[PDB]
Amino acid sequence: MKVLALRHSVAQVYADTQIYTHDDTKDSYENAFLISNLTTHNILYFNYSARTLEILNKSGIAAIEIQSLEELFTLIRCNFTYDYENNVVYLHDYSYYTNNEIRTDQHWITKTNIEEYLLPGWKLTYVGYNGNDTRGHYNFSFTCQNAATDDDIIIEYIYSEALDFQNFMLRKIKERMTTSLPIARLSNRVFRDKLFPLLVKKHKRVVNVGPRNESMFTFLNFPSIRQFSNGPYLVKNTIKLKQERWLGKRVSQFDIGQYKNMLNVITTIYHYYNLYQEKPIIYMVGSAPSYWIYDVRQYSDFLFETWDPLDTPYSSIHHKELFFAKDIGKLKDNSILYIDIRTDRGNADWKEWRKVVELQTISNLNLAYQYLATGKSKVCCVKLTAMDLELPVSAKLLHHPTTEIRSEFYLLLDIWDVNNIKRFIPKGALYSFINNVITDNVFIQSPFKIRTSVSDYIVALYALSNDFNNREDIINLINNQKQSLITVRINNTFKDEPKVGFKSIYDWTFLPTDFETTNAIVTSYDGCLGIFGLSISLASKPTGNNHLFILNGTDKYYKLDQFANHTGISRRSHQVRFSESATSYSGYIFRDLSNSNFNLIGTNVENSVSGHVYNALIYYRYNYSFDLKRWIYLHSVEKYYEHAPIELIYACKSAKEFASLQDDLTVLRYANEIENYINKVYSITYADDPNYFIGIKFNNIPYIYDVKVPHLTFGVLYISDNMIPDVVKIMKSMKQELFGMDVTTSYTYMLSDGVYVANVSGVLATYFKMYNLFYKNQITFGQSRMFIPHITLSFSNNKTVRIETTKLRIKSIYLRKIRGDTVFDMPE
Amino acid sequence: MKVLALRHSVAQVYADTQIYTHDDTKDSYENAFLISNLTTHNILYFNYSARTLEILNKSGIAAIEIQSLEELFTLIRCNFTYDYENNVVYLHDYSYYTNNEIRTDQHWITKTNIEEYLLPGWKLTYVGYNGNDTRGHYNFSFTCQNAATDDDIIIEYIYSEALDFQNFMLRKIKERMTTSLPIARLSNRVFRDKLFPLLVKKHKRVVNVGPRNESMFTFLNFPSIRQFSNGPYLVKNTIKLKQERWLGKRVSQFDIGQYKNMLNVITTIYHYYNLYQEKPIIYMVGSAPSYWIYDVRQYSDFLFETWDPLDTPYSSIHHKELFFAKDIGKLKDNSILYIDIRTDRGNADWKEWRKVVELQTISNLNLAYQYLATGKSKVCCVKLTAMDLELPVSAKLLHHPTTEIRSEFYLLLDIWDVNNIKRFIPKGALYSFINNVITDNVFIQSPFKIRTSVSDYIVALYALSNDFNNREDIINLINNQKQSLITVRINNTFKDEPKVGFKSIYDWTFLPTDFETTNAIVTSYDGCLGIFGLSISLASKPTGNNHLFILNGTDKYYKLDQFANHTGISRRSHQVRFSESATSYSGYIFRDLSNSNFNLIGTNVENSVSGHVYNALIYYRYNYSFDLKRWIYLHSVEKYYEHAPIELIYACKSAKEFASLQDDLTVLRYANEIENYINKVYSITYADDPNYFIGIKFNNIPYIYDVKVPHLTFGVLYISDNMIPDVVKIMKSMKQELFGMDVTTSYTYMLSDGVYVANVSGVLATYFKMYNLFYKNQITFGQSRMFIPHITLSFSNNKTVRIETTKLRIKSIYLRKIRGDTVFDMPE
Amino acid sequence: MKVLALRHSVAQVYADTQIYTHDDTKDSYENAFLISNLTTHNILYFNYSARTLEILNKSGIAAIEIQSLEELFTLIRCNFTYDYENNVVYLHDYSYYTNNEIRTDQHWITKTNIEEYLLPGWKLTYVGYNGNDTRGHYNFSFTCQNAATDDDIIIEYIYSEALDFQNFMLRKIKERMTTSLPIARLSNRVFRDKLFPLLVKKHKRVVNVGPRNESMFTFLNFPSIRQFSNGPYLVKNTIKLKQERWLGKRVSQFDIGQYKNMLNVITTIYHYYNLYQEK
Ligand SMILES: Nc1nc2c(ncn2[C@@H]2O[C@H](COP(=O)(O)O)[C@@H](O)[C@H]2O)c(=O)[nH]1
Ligand SMILES: Nc1nc2c(ncn2[C@@H]2O[C@H](COP(=O)(O)O)[C@@H](O)[C@H]2O)c(=O)[nH]1
Repeated sequence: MKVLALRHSVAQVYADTQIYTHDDTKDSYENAFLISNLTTHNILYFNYSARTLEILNKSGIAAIEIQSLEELFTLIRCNFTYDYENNVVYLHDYSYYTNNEIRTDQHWITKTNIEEYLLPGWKLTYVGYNGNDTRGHYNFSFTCQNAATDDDIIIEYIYSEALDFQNFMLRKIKERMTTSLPIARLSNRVFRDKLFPLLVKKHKRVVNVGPRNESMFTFLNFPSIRQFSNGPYLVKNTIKLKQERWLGKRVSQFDIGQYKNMLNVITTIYHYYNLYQEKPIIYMVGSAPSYWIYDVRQYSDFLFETWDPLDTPYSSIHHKELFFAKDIGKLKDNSILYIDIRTDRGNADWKEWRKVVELQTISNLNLAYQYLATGKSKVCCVKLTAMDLELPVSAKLLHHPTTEIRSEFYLLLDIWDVNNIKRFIPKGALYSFINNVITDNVFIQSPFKIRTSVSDYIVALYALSNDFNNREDIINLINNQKQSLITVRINNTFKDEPKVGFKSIYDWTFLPTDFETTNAIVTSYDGCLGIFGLSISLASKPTGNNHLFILNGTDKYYKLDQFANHTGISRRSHQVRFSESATSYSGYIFRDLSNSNFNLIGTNVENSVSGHVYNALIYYRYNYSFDLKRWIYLHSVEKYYEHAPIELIYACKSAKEFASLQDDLTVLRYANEIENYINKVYSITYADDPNYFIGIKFNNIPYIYDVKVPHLTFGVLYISDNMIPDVVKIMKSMKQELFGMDVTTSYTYMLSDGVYVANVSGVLATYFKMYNLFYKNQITFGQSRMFIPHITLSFSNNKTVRIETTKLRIKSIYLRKIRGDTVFDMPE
Repeated sequence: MKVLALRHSVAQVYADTQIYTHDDTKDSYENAFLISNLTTHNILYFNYSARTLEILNKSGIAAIEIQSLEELFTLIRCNFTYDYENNVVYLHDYSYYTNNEIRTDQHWITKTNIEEYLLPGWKLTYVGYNGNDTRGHYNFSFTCQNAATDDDIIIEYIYSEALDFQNFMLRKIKERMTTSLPIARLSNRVFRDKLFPLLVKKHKRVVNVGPRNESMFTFLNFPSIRQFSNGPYLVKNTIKLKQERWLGKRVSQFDIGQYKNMLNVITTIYHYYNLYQEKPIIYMVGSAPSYWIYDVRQYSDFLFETWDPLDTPYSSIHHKELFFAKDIGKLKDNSILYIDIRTDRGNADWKEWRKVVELQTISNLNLAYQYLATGKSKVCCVKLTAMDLELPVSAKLLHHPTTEIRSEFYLLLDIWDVNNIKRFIPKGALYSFINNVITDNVFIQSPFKIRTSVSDYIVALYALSNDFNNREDIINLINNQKQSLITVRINNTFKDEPKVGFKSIYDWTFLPTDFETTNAIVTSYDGCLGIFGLSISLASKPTGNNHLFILNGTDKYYKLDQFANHTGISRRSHQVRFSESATSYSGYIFRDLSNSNFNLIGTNVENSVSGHVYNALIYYRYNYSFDLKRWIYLHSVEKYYEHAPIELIYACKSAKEFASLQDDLTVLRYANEIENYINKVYSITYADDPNYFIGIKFNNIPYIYDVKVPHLTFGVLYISDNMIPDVVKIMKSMKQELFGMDVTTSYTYMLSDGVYVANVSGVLATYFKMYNLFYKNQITFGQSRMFIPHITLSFSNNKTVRIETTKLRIKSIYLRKIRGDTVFDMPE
Repeated sequence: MKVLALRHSVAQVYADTQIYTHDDTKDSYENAFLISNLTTHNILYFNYSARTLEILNKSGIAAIEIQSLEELFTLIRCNFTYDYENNVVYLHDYSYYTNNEIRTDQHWITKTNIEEYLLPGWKLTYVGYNGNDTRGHYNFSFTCQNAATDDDIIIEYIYSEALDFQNFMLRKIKERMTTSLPIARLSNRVFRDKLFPLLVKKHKRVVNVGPRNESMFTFLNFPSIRQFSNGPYLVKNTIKLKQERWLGKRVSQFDIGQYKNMLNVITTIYHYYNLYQEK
């Protein structure tokens, strides 16, 4: 939506493409509301106050100050993510292709030969995390940087099994200049970066579920988190594999040895974090060039100590040019040891040189056992060729990709992988692992058992919703659990399909109303950006991979008009009402017809009902950022605004009817889901065949009438005959809000056959309040019909006569017994 | 789109929902273009000239003057159709439901009992054609009236076989306040009203194909038109029907006798128009109340002469209260006779009263034959019960609906239906016609044989495209034919589906490129509104029942920038470029990558190619109002603007690539459809391995270089050695447009391996003209590659160096022989 | 699958359309197994023992004895349901249309004017439950009767809001001679008839869920069952309804007063059974 707030005396409207203008000083949050229901994508907000920007930025709507026009305004056009507490703009613009470069955020790729393999004239540069080395280009009122990088192209290529690179990047560079910017994907690395370091301090613990190599680096300075994912591959499960022979396969023009050397270490550490919430010393041998070190130090600071003949530019201590051979007792315990002692064949005979590779492998294991023989908290990660070896069963294999597959895989070990566990593995049982099994993830820790906990702050962002997880176990994990941040997918389709996918995998799909939480928000992506200190410039789409977010047990459940609020509620309706092929009164006509006020749709300008909810139900696909359920519970019990209980049912009933004609079975369910939850948090009682009624007499009715005493039957009630004395309290306590309300009549109509009446206006708000004061005093009041206030005139069938809006005022009020000869109260 | 032009000194921007503002005086044509590529639906145009409104209104964009704010501006919000030559606004607002009425445009329904059968409190009123009796409510700078009526509800109900009316209207009134305004359907009755009376005078003849009861009244003052439709039902085809017995069926609460009495006459007339191109006297008997007369006189003026005992309010001469019995020679020939001599049973015994009904029927036929025995040009339409009768084979039966089916059907006769043609029909062969066959259409004239004609101005608006018509015959009717106005459906879907429908019937679907017309427009609905004097406020949707319109042989083929012009061309692109999830340079990057200028996408701000067409190809679903084909043929031969031939191929080639990734096989076809039509109206030749070239030398190159003589190879050509003397004309005739063009260089790049070059800018427009000048002199010039102008510097591989934009100027120009030692021309 | 067991010395293979033959004495249940994995729909089983037929009939495979060829074999071609303990064949053949009749199992429709409203020449007759008045036509080694009736056409027409009957039946009679015999639907009324009376005497208390007017008559001699279904419409829920006026609507050429007079009583009873397990 991208609100751009411009200087009062310096501000221009030009022939732009998606620009509305807004300017007012009515009330701060009412202004932000009126903005947030505006249609277009780019809005100029000419005279402003900081609090109107606060509310929007809190609502996930990116709203920012603009002080100048030449570059501060033209470059903040493009889409972005805004941290509204440190005033940093994370742009997501792929217009940097124009000066003919790609850009990464990993230093190691710069030292490859890759620029030989890019298209002619292109380069890569500006290597910083989130583009934090971009900010040197711009000089604004705010800090700014373009976090768009092409990590996708390079990393997918490695996992792509394709060999021509120019063909590859030319394909993908054309995909972005064709298809939609995936913002929900780029804003997450921003979100993840600030999401954990505050969460860890606030709760003192955290568990994450399903981390992928999106987060290879997020957690390197967080030992005290415990991540769970797909389990590892074990030596225990090589016995499955069919035998196979050397397969010389090349899948990368440019050498990516530094990438696996980075991953195998990183895997080794998250393992060490899994066992001992700790963080180690990191010894190394055989790995000099190590341009992947500087990538690591941008996140967490580790002590790297290396033994290699060649240059290690990035380390604390490069101890020797000798490679660590048997001086092994000189190591500290709190450690990991990464062994990559190797060789390179020259032109020597492969059949005889193979003998050398076998002997190193025997040695490299002897180093591993002697390491793990003495001290506790020691983790190894050792180099192996594919030959017959005696390996521990419970150990974990790794084959992160490389330049080319030529018979080697790495093994990592723990202290208990030595304690009397050993198996013999044949040769071709390893090649069968090498050649077909690519390791996918450095996070090889055990799966998350789906059950509630009370010490755990559980995060689960894109791990659950998979079809293979028990639906009810995740539901109960969400309902019967405090302390979390869970994400699940919304049922964004019609005909209520419970499982939705890509023709590869299906995922479980939810509505908001699957969950009877106790104190929790259930909002969208943009809403939770606001909760955690962020705001985004692009709105969510009605279809696509939208996801419910669920915050349990948080400080912000009571702060309703701040976070996950009624912002954005009517944005799509206004499009339908005025523009997209309908009359402006379409919603004002339908809901009265569907609630049996179909004779009268004149007074549907004002005094209609079913405001917030009817929009929340039929356009949930757009505005599920508004947690409807949280809105209702906090008005059951006053913890601004107030509507009657009755109005919410009519909002539900009309959405059913609407979804019936449309045949949108998902709204139709969602309407059923709500209305019996409305009848849950509070009951509703109906004096269907009442005994008493509240009546209002007037001085003079400016119409023709044959009924001997015209009156307004203001409401009916069914009570016991000694709760009159506490009904009259309310007759008394609001006597002037009835004498003081603008009763007006302007016309006659036909309420029904043989019942010719007037219309009364301007009274309902008092009628809705009265309903609530009788309510909490446990007094029945009102019928299941819609109370349309009317003054009876005659039992005939006549013509609607219009007069000027003539004010009527109250003779008296009275509480009358139906078919009785006496009353007991009448204010005056 | 609804352009609203506001007063200069009286004009307000407020917190509205779909408002851009535009204001400029750069150009009249160029301003309307910039408007027409604006996104939103409602545009305020603050300072204006009449010609900018003319162009838009001519482009189908409704653009109107606004002089005041209170009601002239607030009520012109809603959608409408505008006749920009008489300044009449036809609104299409269904907000008249609020004062609780429906509205018709047929006087006869007001005299029914229907208001007993409407929902309680509702009425019907304001009965005028197109709402021409609405204009008394509004006092504006323009004439105005709300042509929205509820004829749908009433007429469908009659053809609906449902009996409860309150249930019916409540259903349909809720359909409109739910679903999209069918603006295209509503604007046609406006279109049809002014479409024919001018067309008839201009060509002196006209044939229409597939008229429905949308047009019961359009043609009543047009004898000289010859309509064709589904043939009639004949007595000849009762021999099929199984025997059946009396079926007492009631399908209308309210009496609709006046409706069939209206239809049977109207059928009788269009028949008489079919036989003789003249228009009759219209005698009647048995039909007094005849409140349907006033409906007829609002369109065409006929002489009605009636014989009935009861009151005929609306007629010329109600001759007698006796009903026309045997004084039959006293009738004029040029006539139709409508017989409805009948009775009404009281409480008499149905078994004996039936004998009376039989005798009238014998009499009513004797009247019919005695009528058609004497004079020529006489038609009848007679009342019959279902009994065994001796009927002419070739006669035509009618059972337009009624209140209730109780055994009667009407028969119409022509002069040749008496000349020795008679058959015996059994009783139940008529009930089987009555009870199951509802007549659908008063237009019972023979079908249109699908073949070309040269005297015929053929209209065909929504009759063709049906799956049962031979596709090629309608194609050839469109291609091999002048003098017409044909409509066909567009292939608005993807994966190139040739036939599309509603799961009831399928219809043939076209692209614009199915047709090699000679002088014809192929545009949208809104474009042809402009051509005929109309403009509409709502844009067409990318999917839905869009239809190509085809105007053959019209005066407006050469007037390109007026009608069916490049208006609206980039509206959807601007949405994609800036807002809907992409960088603004996305289109500027893709088309260079897809045309092998992928090394360089820096100079894609300006000097890119493929402007109009690439947008016409991938977003044809939005902007098929622009006839791409007409645009190209009129630039092949100059009959403002000019682009080279080369640019159009690259526009086509890139749309293919675009549609390949997307897998939109319809653009992919449409690209193939165009490019070989580009190679049709004009050839393109390529000096792929040339002999000569045009070279340009400069004073000094502000770069490093190792080539001994840096030069711009401005273009290459393959010619004979004695067409040098007419090549040199062109260099001489444009020597200063080369000396006078802003040659500039700003950087170096890699054109290819071992070719390090500079970039030249600002020259291409002269290069494109030069290609055109050589072209028509039949000289080869240019290669199939894209000519990216470059100055060679060195045969190495180096780094892009940026400098300030430094102007370079021309030493000389020269025409050089490739690997030769001499030249023969050099300007200076 | 329709196993037809033929006499040893009297048995013929002819040029038939879906016939395998099987004959062996290996082992009783191994033989039935080998049969039950045979492809075709009609199987001749030439020399047999009763226990091989028992197993199949217990397996849901209809397997029956055939003693003669002229009519006991040619008419047991068509599809059927077999009660293998009382040896009754419930045929499901709609070939009775050929002698130009429909057939019901409710006596009241015969006293209407409906034969004025059938297609010319047709009639209705043979009104018995499950066609239990059909068995007078056939003289077989087993009891037999054609339980195919056209209750669908008549009852749907009443619930159809359509008024022309000849048009109606001609439509539906053509649906059956077009589409597949719904056997899983016709065999249930057989199933329901014997399913409950034995359950009742075996289990002291029973309850049924979602009965429809398939079973208007199944339960009339079972008070001690407690059926549950969609709740009633109450006077309590008229307050919803919009006001409306007399609507004269005719949806049945022939008078069906006897049908509602039957239903209103029957409703009244199952109610009385619901309150007081009584009759
Ligand atoms: N009673 C009530 N009315 C509201 C509330 N919010 C908006 N409205 C009404 O709904 C209108 C919405 O205007 P719109 O967004 O359709 O232009 C407001 O102008 C106001 O009349 C609310 O919270 N409570
Ligand atoms: N050569 C040429 N360029 C055009 C033509 N029409 C528009 N353009 C270019 O395309 C641009 C379109 O701007 P946009 O509508 O994308 O903001 C114009 O500003 C102009 O540079 C045309 O007819 N010929």
